[PDB]
Amino acid sequence: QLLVDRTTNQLYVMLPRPVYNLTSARLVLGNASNPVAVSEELNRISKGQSIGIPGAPYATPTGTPASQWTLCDTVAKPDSSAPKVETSILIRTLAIDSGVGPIRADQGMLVSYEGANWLITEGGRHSIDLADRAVTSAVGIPVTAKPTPISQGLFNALPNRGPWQLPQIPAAGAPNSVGLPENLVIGSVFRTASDPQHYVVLPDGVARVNNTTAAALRATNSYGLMQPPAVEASVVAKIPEQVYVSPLPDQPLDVLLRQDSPVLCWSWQREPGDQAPKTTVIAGRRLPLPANAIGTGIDQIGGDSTVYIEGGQFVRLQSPDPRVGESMYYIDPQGVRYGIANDDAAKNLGLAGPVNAPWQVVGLLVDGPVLSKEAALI
Repeated sequence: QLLVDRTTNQLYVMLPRPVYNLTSARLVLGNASNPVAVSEELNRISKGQSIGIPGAPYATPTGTPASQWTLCDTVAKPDSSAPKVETSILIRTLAIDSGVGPIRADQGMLVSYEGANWLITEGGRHSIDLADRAVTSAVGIPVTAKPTPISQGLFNALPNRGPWQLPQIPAAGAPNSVGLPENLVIGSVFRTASDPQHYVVLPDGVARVNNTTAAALRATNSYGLMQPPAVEASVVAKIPEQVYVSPLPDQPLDVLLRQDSPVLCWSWQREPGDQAPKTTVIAGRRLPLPANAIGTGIDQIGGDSTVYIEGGQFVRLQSPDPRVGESMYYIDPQGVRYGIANDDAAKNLGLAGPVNAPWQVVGLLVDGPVLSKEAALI
């Protein structure tokens, strides 16, 4: 039995005692108890000690589940001695437009993390050794390029999709044993007669190669071979086929500049059915949001993150590590993570149907206490 005080707004739970919060009183009774409007009936009677969790939220008001979970990285000015980064965690439906849209397939950005340069592309990130000057010239990074800083939260979210390093050619500099003209050396490139194709020379044949990789292969070695020589369409068939596993892209990459693109976001959207959440990479002038919501940034007490959440959430997280299972977490409207020990206890708060949220974004939220029946008595 729960009694709401008329003027103090204090809650008393009766079992065989006052309670800090409505969550604490609903957890202990084993049911989502609506409190009676009793004030002289408890103030004139016996009192006790304050039970319940203090760190827990007052109530658990879930709203419509959030469509997108997004990490946003904002760099006010790249041209600085040491630039500052502001992290925004948007747990709401995103607003896309001409100013802030998702990055194109042939588009990327340069970022510096822990004294290393990374190249944030469409689906992830790649380790670029900016000293590999010929490679950066083939990809499209200008000589006047400079990387900017990037958040740890955003860096972990962006999948590492391998470095942009040409694979070493084991018999480099050796003469062509395949029978191709003596000008062609092993570690060289050949062109052929709509769109022409480039081939790289290897010890046991030749392999096809995109323009970015052909450019970089010639610029890193050359071997005195000015311009790629032409080969017929037939002479290449007698020579065997090999596969160069070059990570470089086909079209040269347009490098976004932070002075034009001050916000870099990564976004996760749970999809229906057996689909895999759609992860998009977004860049722009501002945060991907409507103007009306620009003022509601909840600065996190215990974190360098500004939370733009809309209503409470009930979520389930599945980690790929087997030693880590799957966990339910309640997120209040302030954007604070509160773990839930079990299904029975989730039913005592009126929380049903936890939706899937990412570990990438939910891990960055401040972790408050756990909503267990056992943890109330303290």
